[PDB]
Amino acid sequence: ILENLKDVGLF
Amino acid sequence: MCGTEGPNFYVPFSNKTGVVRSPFEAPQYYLAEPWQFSMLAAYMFLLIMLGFPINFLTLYVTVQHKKLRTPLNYILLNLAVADLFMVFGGFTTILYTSLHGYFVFGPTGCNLEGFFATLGGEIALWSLVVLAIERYVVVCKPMSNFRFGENHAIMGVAFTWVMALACAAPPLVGWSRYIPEGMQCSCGIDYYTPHEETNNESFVIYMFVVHFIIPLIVIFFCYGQLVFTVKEAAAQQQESATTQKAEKEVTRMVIIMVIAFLICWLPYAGVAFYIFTHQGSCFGPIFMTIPAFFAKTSAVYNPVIYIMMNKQFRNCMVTTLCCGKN
Ligand SMILES: *[C@@H]1O[C@H](CO)[C@@H](O[C@@H]2O[C@H](CO)[C@@H](O[C@@H]3O[C@H](CO)[C@@H](O)[C@H](O[C@H]4O[C@H](CO)[C@@H](O)[C@H](O)[C@@H]4O)[C@@H]3O)[C@H](O)[C@H]2NC(C)=O)[C@H](O)[C@H]1NC(C)=O
Ligand SMILES: *C/C=C(C)/C=C/C=C(C)/C=C/C1=C(C)CCCC1(C)C
Ligand SMILES: CCCCCCCCO[C@@H]1O[C@H](CO)[C@@H](O)[C@H](O)[C@H]1O
Ligand SMILES: CCCCCCCCO[C@@H]1O[C@H](CO)[C@@H](O)[C@H](O)[C@H]1O
Ligand SMILES: *C(=O)CCCCCCCCCCCCCCC
Ligand SMILES: *C(=O)CCCCCCCCCCCCCCC
Repeated sequence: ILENLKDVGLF
Repeated sequence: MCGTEGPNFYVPFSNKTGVVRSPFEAPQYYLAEPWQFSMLAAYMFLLIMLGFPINFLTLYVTVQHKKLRTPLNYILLNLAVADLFMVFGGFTTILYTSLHGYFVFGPTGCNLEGFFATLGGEIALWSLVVLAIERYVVVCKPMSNFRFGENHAIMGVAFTWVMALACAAPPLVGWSRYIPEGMQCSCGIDYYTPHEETNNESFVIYMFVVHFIIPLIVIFFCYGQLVFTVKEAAAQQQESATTQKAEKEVTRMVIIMVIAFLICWLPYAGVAFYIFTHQGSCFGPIFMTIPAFFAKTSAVYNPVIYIMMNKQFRNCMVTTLCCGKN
């Protein structure tokens, strides 16, 4: 789920 | 008997001494000293000096870095464009008029500067909403087999423009109106005068509900979930020091975004409401300026939070700012 945090600009 | 009315305006000063003049015709130096007009001008100068570079860079860097041109980023660019509507439509006009002591462009100008300033602020506003929806959709995955793609990002953007027109257009055509506010050097929605011929009463309710409450609820729900989802994951995966880090960073950022949103719009909503429910009370020019100082300053702080604190944009900016290198 970190992939999606990276995508979304939050991690 | 609190100010002075005329056809397209409301000056927050009693005309018992005969001194009040149309804020489209002559300096309002009885509302506030000239040095305070100059500080108003100094503040618009600061907002331009910071806001134009930050927001312009954001666009420029997107042109130079392929990796930034994804769909999840379109709404961030949309934000920066909106910040620029506020910079050129609002801030520059106001710098100019502040230094005359009044709204030299007259009523037509007052509609223009009000429409473009309001459109920008609203596109920014709804862009912060659409962003949270998109993140929630992508991370909480409230719909299985859904993939966020270009065609959606486009609707997201267009929806911000539709909603922002739904706020800025009506006062151009009879539902509320644009007039000079505060020190009368800028123009916005009439949310403080009851003006039956344009039905301000109901507009301010529509605004309060549709353009503050809905946004506030959508932002809180979407990000409440996001923080829930990520806290869940990390609890269920305490063996990943990374995932623990992620959870902390996401949560700090949500608190920042949520507090930031409030700082920007709570004062306008707080004031609209106090005034609506204290109709027999007198609100001077500097007090009507406070809501605006908070909202307009977001053309700087929003892109710090949303763009400069985003690792990708930041590295691209530093690269582009270091001539090609780093
Ligand atoms: C705040 O209060 C002030 C004081 O009331 C107010 O300013 C006044 O506006 C009136 C007009 O609506 C001005 O009247 C003019 O006086 C001069 C002579 O010195 C003449 O040029 C004009 O005469 C014509 O108009 C009259 C009818 O109004 C006729 O009697 C005459 O025959 C001519 O047709 C006109 O009288 C007045 O001078 C000013 N006074 C001051 C101190 O400025 C101001 O409008 C108020 N503010 C707001 C925002 O409304
Ligand atoms: C420079 C001045 C600007 C950007 C003013 C914009 C004002 C708004 C978009 C205000 C909207 C609201 C009301 C008028 C009252 C209820 C609360 C809001 C924020 C929805
Ligand atoms: C950065 C942009 C510069 C704007 C120049 C502002 C010019 C102000 O113009 C001033 O307005 C007075 C009214 O108060 C007039 O009496 C004078 O004609 C003039 O000095
Ligand atoms: C609308 C979104 C609401 C924000 C949810 C905030 C969650 C509060 O939760 C707290 O946040 C702290 C800051 O990182 C953590 O360190 C605490 O241990 C955590 O429980
Ligand atoms: C290469 O990457 C060069 C980096 C320097 C680019 C210039 C940065 C401009 C900074 C403006 C001043 C703002 C700081 C305000 C803090 C209060
Ligand atoms: C490569 O093309 C550019 C590298 C330039 C190095 C950055 C120099 C730092 C200057 C900071 C500017 C602060 C400006 C204050 C304005 C009021």
